[PDB]
Amino acid sequence: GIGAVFLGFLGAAGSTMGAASMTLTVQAPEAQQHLLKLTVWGIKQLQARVLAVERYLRDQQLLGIWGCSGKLICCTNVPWNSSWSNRNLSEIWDNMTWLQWDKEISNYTQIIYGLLEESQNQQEKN
Amino acid sequence: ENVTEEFNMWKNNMVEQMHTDIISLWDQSLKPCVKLTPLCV
Amino acid sequence: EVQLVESGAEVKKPGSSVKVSCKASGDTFIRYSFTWVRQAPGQGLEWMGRIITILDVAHYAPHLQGRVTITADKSTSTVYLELRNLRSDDTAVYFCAGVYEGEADEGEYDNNGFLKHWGQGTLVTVSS
Amino acid sequence: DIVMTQSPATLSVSPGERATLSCRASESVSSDLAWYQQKPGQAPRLLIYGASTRATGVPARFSGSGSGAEFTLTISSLQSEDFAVYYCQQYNNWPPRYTFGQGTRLEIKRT
Ligand SMILES: *[C@@H]1O[C@H](CO)[C@@H](O)[C@H](O)[C@H]1NC(C)=O
Repeated sequence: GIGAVFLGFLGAAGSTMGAASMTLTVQAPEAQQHLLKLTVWGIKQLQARVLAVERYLRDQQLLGIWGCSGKLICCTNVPWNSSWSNRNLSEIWDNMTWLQWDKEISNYTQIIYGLLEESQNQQEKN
Repeated sequence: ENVTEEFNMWKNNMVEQMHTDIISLWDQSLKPCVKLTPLCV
Repeated sequence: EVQLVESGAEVKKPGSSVKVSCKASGDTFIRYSFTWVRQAPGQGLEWMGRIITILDVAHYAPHLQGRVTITADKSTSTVYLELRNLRSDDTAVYFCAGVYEGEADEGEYDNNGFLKHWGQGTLVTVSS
Repeated sequence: DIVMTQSPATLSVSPGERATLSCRASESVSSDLAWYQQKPGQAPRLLIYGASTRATGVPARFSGSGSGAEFTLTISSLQSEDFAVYYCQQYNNWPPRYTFGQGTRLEIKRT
């Protein structure tokens, strides 16, 4: 279901971060004791799926704070600032991968989110 | 597949979780007759 | 198996506190468990307290709890006794008996509940 | 706490006859019976502890056997100077609450 966008697959990833966006769009006997112990085994899966959907809605709420919503890919009007780990597009294209891309932006993630949020509120009235 | 993860047997926190859980297991399972706890300052 | 070098009586006048000494020497001291027993004149024996030498724990009877403590030290290796609000009928002969309880230093223990070895006791003299 | 009693308080039995004394408690007495004898003016001496184990340095005449709520001591020969008090002890509780009996006195039937 929609929880499969989080973690339900054997997704190898590893392939280039830039080229990974192509996959982004593609992405019993009636025993009383057995029943009373299967109840928890099932609630432990209902919890997982329900948490998946509310986490989805939380991300969409944050995206609505960021302007683009329901959008798998966004292009916000904030040019990249080199002050966070000055690198070059060739290295970002070649030597990076999605799982390997958070390790350098882990510290700048909060400030990136902050500016991204603050780059919108002035559009409403002027 | 084709995924590399930086495991660390020494900074694992699951170990601390297990330690606390087992501590709580023994504290209830085994009853000592005369316990002695310093609790210094 | 155990030799005692306990002090004398030094029993003070009624209305004061008493410090009954219990001293054993010549051999080890920590292995044994100690039991204090009271004996009123003409009555039966009455257990009064126990102390575990190597654990420094004490157990008293429910009614004398808060009225008596049994203190001990290992540097001198002796056990004292404290009695507060001393009352005349409390005048009785005391015993600080000991029992061997295995190699306590190496960690082994027995914690026997019987009493085998007894002290000399305590001598009293009543007069007006 | 719990306290046991010994009955009869004293036995007027002349020397030369079998004597058997048992201290009975409301709880189990099959493995935690302690027997004492104190001469008048001295510290008590253990005779049989654990209801079957024999105290070190004590003549083989004394013994303790039995089962359940029935325990007996067998004497092959009686000794007049052995006439003294008989104390029963039970310490089957933790935290430790030891309560003695009251002692039984036996005397030769002097004329
Ligand atoms: C990753 O490894 C798998 C097999 O382990 C292989 O099929 C795949 O082509 C590899 N992809 C990249 C980008 O290295």
